[PDB]
Amino acid sequence: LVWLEAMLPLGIIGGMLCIMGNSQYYIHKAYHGRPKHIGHDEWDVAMERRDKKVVEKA
Amino acid sequence: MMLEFAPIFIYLVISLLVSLILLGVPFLFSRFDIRFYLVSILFLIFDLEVTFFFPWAVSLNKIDLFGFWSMMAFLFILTIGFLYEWKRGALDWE
Amino acid sequence: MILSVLSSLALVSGLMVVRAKNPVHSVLFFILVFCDTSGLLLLLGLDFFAMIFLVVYIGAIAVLFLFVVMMFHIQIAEIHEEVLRYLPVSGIIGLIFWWEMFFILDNESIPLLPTQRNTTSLRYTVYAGKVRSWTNLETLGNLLYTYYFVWFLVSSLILLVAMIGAIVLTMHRT
Amino acid sequence: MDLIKYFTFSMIIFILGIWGILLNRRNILIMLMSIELMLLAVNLNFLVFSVSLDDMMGQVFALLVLTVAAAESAIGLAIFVITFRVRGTIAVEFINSIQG
Amino acid sequence: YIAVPAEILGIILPLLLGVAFLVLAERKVMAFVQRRKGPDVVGSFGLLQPLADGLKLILKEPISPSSANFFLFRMAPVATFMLSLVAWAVVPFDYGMVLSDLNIGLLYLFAISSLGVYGIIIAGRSSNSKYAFLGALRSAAQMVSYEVSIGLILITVLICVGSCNLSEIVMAQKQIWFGIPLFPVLVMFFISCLAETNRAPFDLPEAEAELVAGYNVEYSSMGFALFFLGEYANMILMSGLCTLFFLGGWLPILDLPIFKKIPGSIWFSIKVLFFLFLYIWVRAAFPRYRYDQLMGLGWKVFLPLSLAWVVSVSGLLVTFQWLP
Amino acid sequence: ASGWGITGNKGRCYDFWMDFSECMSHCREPKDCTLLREDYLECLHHSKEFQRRNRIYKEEQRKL
Amino acid sequence: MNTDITALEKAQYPVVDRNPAFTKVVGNFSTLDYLRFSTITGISVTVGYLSGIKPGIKGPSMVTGGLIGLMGGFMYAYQNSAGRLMGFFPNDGEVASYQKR
Amino acid sequence: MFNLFLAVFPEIFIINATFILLIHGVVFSTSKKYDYPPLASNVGWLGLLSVLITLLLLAAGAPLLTIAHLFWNNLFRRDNFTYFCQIFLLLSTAGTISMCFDFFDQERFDAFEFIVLILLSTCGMLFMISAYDLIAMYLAIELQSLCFYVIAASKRKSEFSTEAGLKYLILGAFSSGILLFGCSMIYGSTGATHFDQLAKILTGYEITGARSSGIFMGILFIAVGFLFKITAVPFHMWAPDIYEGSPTPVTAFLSIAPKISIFANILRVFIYGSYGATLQQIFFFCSIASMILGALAAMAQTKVKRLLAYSSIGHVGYICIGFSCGTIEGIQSLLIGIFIYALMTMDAFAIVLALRQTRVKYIADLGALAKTNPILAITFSITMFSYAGIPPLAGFCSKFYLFFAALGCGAYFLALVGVVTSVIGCFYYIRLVKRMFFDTPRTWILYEPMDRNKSLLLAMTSFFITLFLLYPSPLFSVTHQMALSLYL
Ligand SMILES: C[C@@H]1CC[C@@]2(OC1)O[C@H]1C[C@H]3[C@@H]4CC=C5C[C@@H](OCCC(CO[C@H]6O[C@H](CO)[C@@H](O[C@H]7O[C@H](CO)[C@@H](O)[C@H](O)[C@H]7O)[C@H](O)[C@H]6O)CO[C@H]6O[C@H](CO)[C@@H](O[C@H]7O[C@H](CO)[C@@H](O)[C@H](O)[C@H]7O)[C@H](O)[C@H]6O)CC[C@]5(C)[C@H]4CC[C@]3(C)[C@H]1[C@@H]2C
Ligand SMILES: C[C@@H]1CC[C@@]2(OC1)O[C@H]1C[C@H]3[C@@H]4CC=C5C[C@@H](OCCC(CO[C@H]6O[C@H](CO)[C@@H](O[C@H]7O[C@H](CO)[C@@H](O)[C@H](O)[C@H]7O)[C@H](O)[C@H]6O)CO[C@H]6O[C@H](CO)[C@@H](O[C@H]7O[C@H](CO)[C@@H](O)[C@H](O)[C@H]7O)[C@H](O)[C@H]6O)CC[C@]5(C)[C@H]4CC[C@]3(C)[C@H]1[C@@H]2C
Ligand SMILES: CCCCCCCCCCCCCCCCCC(=O)O[C@@H](COC(=O)CCCCCCCCCCCCCCC)COP(=O)(O)OCC[N+](C)(C)C
Ligand SMILES: CCCCCCCCCCCCCCCCCC(=O)O[C@@H](COC(=O)CCCCCCCCCCCCCCC)COP(=O)(O)OC[C@H](O)CO
Ligand SMILES: CCCCCCCCCCCCCCCCCCCC(=O)O[C@H](COC(=O)CCCCCCCCCCCCCC)COP(=O)(O)OCCN
Ligand SMILES: COC1=C(OC)C(=O)C(C/C=C(\C)CC/C=C(\C)CC/C=C(/C)CC/C=C(\C)CCC=C(C)C)=C(C)C1=O
Repeated sequence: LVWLEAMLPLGIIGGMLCIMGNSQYYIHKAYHGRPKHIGHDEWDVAMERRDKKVVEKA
Repeated sequence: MMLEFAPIFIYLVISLLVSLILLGVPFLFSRFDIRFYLVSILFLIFDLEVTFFFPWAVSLNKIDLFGFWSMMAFLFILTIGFLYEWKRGALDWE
Repeated sequence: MILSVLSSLALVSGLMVVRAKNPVHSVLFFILVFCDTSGLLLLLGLDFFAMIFLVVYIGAIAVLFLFVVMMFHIQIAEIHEEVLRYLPVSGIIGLIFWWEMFFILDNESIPLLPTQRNTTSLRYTVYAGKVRSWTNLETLGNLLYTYYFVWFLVSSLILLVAMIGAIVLTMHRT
Repeated sequence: MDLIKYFTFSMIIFILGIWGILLNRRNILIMLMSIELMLLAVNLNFLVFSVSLDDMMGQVFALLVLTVAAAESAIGLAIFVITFRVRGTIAVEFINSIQG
Repeated sequence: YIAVPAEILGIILPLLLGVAFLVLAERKVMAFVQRRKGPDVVGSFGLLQPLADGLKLILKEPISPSSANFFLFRMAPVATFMLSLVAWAVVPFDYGMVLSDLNIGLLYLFAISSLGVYGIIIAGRSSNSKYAFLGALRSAAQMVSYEVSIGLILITVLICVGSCNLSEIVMAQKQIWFGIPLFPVLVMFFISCLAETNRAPFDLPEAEAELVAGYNVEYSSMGFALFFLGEYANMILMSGLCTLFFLGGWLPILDLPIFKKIPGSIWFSIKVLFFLFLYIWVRAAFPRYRYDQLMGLGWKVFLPLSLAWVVSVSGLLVTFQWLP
Repeated sequence: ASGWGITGNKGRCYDFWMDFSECMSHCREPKDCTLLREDYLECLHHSKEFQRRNRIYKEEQRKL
Repeated sequence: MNTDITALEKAQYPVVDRNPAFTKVVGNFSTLDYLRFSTITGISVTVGYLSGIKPGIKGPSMVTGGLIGLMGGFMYAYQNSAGRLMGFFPNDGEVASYQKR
Repeated sequence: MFNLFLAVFPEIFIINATFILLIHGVVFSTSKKYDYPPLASNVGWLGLLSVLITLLLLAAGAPLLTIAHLFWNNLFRRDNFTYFCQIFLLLSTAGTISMCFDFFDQERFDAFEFIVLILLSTCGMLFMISAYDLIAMYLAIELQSLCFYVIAASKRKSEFSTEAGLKYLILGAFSSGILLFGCSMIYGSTGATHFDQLAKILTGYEITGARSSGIFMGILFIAVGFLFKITAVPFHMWAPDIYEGSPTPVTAFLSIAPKISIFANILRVFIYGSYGATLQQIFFFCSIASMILGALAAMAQTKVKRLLAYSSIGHVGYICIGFSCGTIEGIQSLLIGIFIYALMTMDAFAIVLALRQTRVKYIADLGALAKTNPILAITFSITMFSYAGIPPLAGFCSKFYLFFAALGCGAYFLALVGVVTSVIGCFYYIRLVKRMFFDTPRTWILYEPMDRNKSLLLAMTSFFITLFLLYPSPLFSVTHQMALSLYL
């Protein structure tokens, strides 16, 4: 069971990777109000720009 | 859209700053070997091969059989060149 | 403004290509020029070409130049010369080229002077072309291998010539 | 003003290649480098025009020109290598024996 | 955009910590195979060892030998370190967990990989030492040689997916992980990753005892640390790429509610950890090739097999009309 | 003239090109196709459009 | 892939088959086509043999010359047969066989 | 689908045969069992065979080369003009190859890759002739150029050969960049690269006051590249150095085939396109400069190769006079001049290659040749008098047309220049005859007799040169046919 000593640094590396994912995910969500959408294309950008008008001018 | 490239630039700026901080804080307290040219040439050729592979790989669904065989002919020419290099000893470093 | 920054970087880096006393330094500045060019390509929306300029010009061609120039170990005495006496000949040739060739598009492509009015509202949006947008990569790949495949294959022949010539001119088998 | 700015960028690269030919009479490696600079400028000209004209022909030819530039540099550097090997030097006074 | 620097730091800082502890994990696993204890004095279970080593390095006087390439000598480690860092901007850790959702992300990764060679070349040339120069030339040649096979394997995955978007590459493996049908391609990719990161059995710069001086032999203090950190960050990145391309990234092993309970970032992390363990294990298990032998392997074995796999995958998918 | 657009649809100036080409394919004098030709070239470079808008900007700067 | 066989210069003989299939063209080979084929191949093998004697590889040289001659002769015979079926070459035999089957 | 490729049967065959020869050569040149035999002559004979089979395929399938023209339209354009140009190119390549075997075996130039590079350059020139778009034209030109760069440096331990290669690559790459810039300017100004589209856009306007400076400078840069390729003054100085420093078979090949290919390109670009009087003036001034400089520099030469190089520069000046005048007879005369100059150059280089077996270098080395080989001295004298344009030898056609156009376009300074340069040329051509027949040197050089290939080629070209004007009808008719086919 001594070999569990070697699993601690690997566990730390895994937690580090989980942080690099989740911290950037939550900061983006807090700033934009919704999570990042994978595959934002021309259509989605045009939708957001037109939706700014359709919301604010209502 | 090119919007997604802006975070990459800001990331580069921050990574550069981290590099300067780490490197700068301790300042406070005649034998030409042709085989390298030859390996450079081979890398150039296969670099262009990968370059031409990229659009083909994303376009296979639209170009169908004609595009497949045209790329096959391209590869046949380049692979004849590769066979020539292999036979001539360009791939041997001994 | 951003194009002013990138063009200034390219101008200085290119002058360094052509004026650095050490040829290894010239190769490194050349690499800076290709980086700036890639930036311009990103501004044009051509991300495939922007990446390919890094992969091929910097990743393969400049590496070849660097390997060759580094192993040459050129002494400055062999390639040194004073360039002060070229300022006039460069002045006339540069100016004539400057006066003719920086302004060649002006009569055909007259710039739109930016006015003190919001013209952005006159941008007309056609959503029909936005239902299924094509990347630069797939637009190019739709054409290279079918409608213009002969030119593709001739380029392959050019590369084969390069391989054969590289072997025949330099090979000394141990 | 976009198109004039993109064109003058490529134009300064081309003029720099010309100047590099003019200013490097004892340095033929830099002369080769200046020729690549001109080729890069032409490639940029094709890409800018493709966008401005909304036409793909400029892009196909740009890729093929990159292939030509690669082959050109490979063969040119091979010729440089063998010239150096024969003479032991790259100085221009040792490549002037053919004349008249 | 004001919050973008926070996201960037939330990527970069945990990555640097992860590298610091990857060094410790390598030491621990190597020791345990060798029936000894690795660092276990500096901190409990040796967990403070990386901080002590980093502190020692920053408190070490820099040397900067009297060369004529004063600027280049210090900038080479900066270049390699920055290149190791910037590849992570496009790496997705889970659905929507990615800094830059590049449509051309695969080619971008290839470009970064191709750029990696310049730090080593410039370090060798600028150091004013024939041994460093020769070692740097050999290492650079090895990296460019194995980059060809890496690119061709990338093309195989691209043919299967039909998009250069890394997240799309992950989500295309919902039906089956690409590592199952393309298992030999995955083995080839892992070996090519070993060779591309100058890792055992391909670690020429580590072969000082074999009369082969490394490219960083003249470096001290934080330039040497920058080279080391870039190398280990690249090891983590190669493990991540193996996970993304062949083990389905953040996807669970089986599409079942029991497996879907645990977050995708944890799946991704566990697969990355497996590949890092394999890195260490391989270094512990085998001797190293000579330069000529590994060059022969790069050009005579991995290139032909990669090209053959490209042809076979494309031909099969075209024939039965299974293309994306 | 090719018709292949940079975003995967018909090029912006291709219909003008085709009108000009179809005109020239049967008119024995090119002066009969001058209008269509200048329409094609105007689509490529927008020279007259931008010139007219610059006249408007000029008059605005003069009356201010 | 859109295709269009239409030639710039029209056929001057009756068009038996506008775009004949590969196997149809091969099956259309006449005695003269086979004579052309065999002559080209034989000359090529002979050149391979004679030019191979000095290097000492007359056998392999014969094989290489024969491969070149086989490919060239087959291409020439195919050219003639397809041109006859398409009406570009005098095709009395093709017309006679067409007016009967 | 397969039948569409009948339009490219000749090219497919030659490319495949070249690949076969590459594989054959590399497999057996490396053979320990066979003791690494030299394969330059074996591959040369097989490649001569391949060229002749390509010629058969092309000549016998004249209508078939136009099949599926709409499908191939955006790639190339085959017609009667390209038909005859390609046939002539293949014939020239076959002759040049046939002249190489004594060089292969006696020098022991064992590199079979030489033949492969020649064949690939022939493929490139074939595609050059049929090019109908700026992109295709550039690609084919580059393939041809890269093959020449490599073969110019084939004697890779020679100072001369390496110097030739280096000068060629640098100056060739520079000129190619200039031409590509011109192509980019034309595309940007017109949105087109296909020759038909360019013809439609540019016709009817030339310089109508509102001239596209982009179109005008694109044409100029393309013309500069073309003039470099045809070795027209002032873009000529690469040619004498490259011609002298390259291996003599390379020099013979470069002297003929690229001119045919590039003149096909020039005809189909400019003649078929439209900026107009400016470009004909370009070629007019370059023709005059080439005639004058070629005459004077050739008069200065003491070495045979350099003399022939400067002679070729002068003759391309004479030929470009025909392009300048812009008439059906001008094009016909240009073609007649190209054909006759090619045959004469083949004759001259067959003699030069025969004499290279005893290392001929200087004109004075020909002394007493009328004694040591009388029939060879007479044959070489006929070539010189033909070069001088003395009637009734075949060379008289170019002189006759030069003055015909001088009085047809209405140009008397051109006629004066032609008279003076013709007299200068006659002097330096008859100097060789004087050296072989009139001089009595103290030391003689005895030359080894030529091989059968060169003797037969010399015998046929010598009958043509002496007897062409007795039966010149087929050339006249075929060249008139080609000139007409450019527009109809
Ligand atoms: C050594 C040291 C030890 C200590 C330590 O360091 C190291 O150890 C380290 C270890 C770290 C933990 C590691 C992991 C997590 C999980 C994370 O939490 C899940 C992430 C969130 C989002 O991500 C999910 O969601 C994605 C999208 O679906 C999933 O994608 C799917 O779909 C893809 C496409 O099909 C497929 O491709 C994928 O395969 C498929 O899975 C993705 O996988 C999945 O992750 C969870 O979301 C939820 O939260 C939402 C909040 O809004 C709620 O929304 C709801 O409310 C809205 C408003 O009304 C409504 O509008 C909505 O409709 C309605 O749903 C709702 O509760 C629910 O959505 C919370 C953080 C934590 C605990 C970390 C903490 C810090 C540590 C303890 C570190 C610690 C420091
Ligand atoms: C892997 C290795 C590592 C190294 C590496 O790779 C290799 O790493 C790689 C990483 C690369 C960097 C990646 C990323 C960038 C950013 C880019 O920079 C974006 C600039 C573009 C985008 O800018 C805006 O774009 C939108 C506005 O356009 C903004 O949208 C708003 O406006 C919308 C409309 O109302 C609303 O709807 C939206 O809601 C609203 O938000 C958007 O927010 C904003 O981003 C272009 O913009 C400009 O262009 C304009 C046009 O010319 C100029 O207009 C001007 O001229 C006009 C007349 O012409 C006059 O009329 C005008 O009045 C007058 O102003 C003006 O200068 C300026 O706007 C510059 C290049 C660079 C640095 C790359 C360099 C090279 C690398 C380092 C590579 C490197 C090599
Ligand atoms: C009128 C034209 C305009 C002016 C130009 C004139 C150009 C010539 C200059 C004239 C001045 C005098 C020229 C003297 C040349 C005459 C001598 C001569 O050439 O004799 C040759 C003869 O050269 C020839 O071989 C000429 C052959 C040409 C064939 C042309 C005839 C075609 C049909 C004839 C059919 C065959 C013969 C029929 C009868 C048997 C002998 O060559 P040798 O080198 O001495 O020895 C040759 C070796 N051996 C004798 C052993 C074989
Ligand atoms: C390392 C791998 C080497 C592979 C070498 C072997 C293959 C080399 C390529 C040989 C040419 C094709 C041989 C394969 C025969 C099968 C062809 C076939 O199946 O016919 C298809 C058609 O295939 C072709 O016609 C493509 C031919 C490829 C071009 C090869 C070049 C031949 C000569 C070109 C002349 C140009 C000059 C050459 C320049 C150097 C039918 O398609 P379709 O008409 O139904 O629809 C078209 C398509 O599906 C939609 O886009
Ligand atoms: C038009 C004006 C009037 C012209 C009159 C034309 C009349 C027709 C010609 C009649 C020919 C009379 C001689 C016929 C018998 C000779 C048969 C040659 C026998 C032979 O096999 O020669 C072989 C060599 O190939 C060779 O020597 C043959 C190749 C020589 C080059 C021939 C042309 C090939 C390429 C085409 C070029 C076209 C150029 C056009 C621009 C081997 O000979 P060997 O046994 O003695 O040993 C040589 C040592 N290796
Ligand atoms: C004997 O005295 C001397 C000269 O005097 C002949 C000289 O020159 C020079 C040195 C200066 C030179 C050579 C500059 C001349 C260079 C030029 C004009 C560059 C162009 C190159 C060539 C070969 C000229 C070809 C161009 C021509 C004929 C005209 C251009 C084209 C058209 C009209 C279409 C020296 C030392 C000299 O001591």
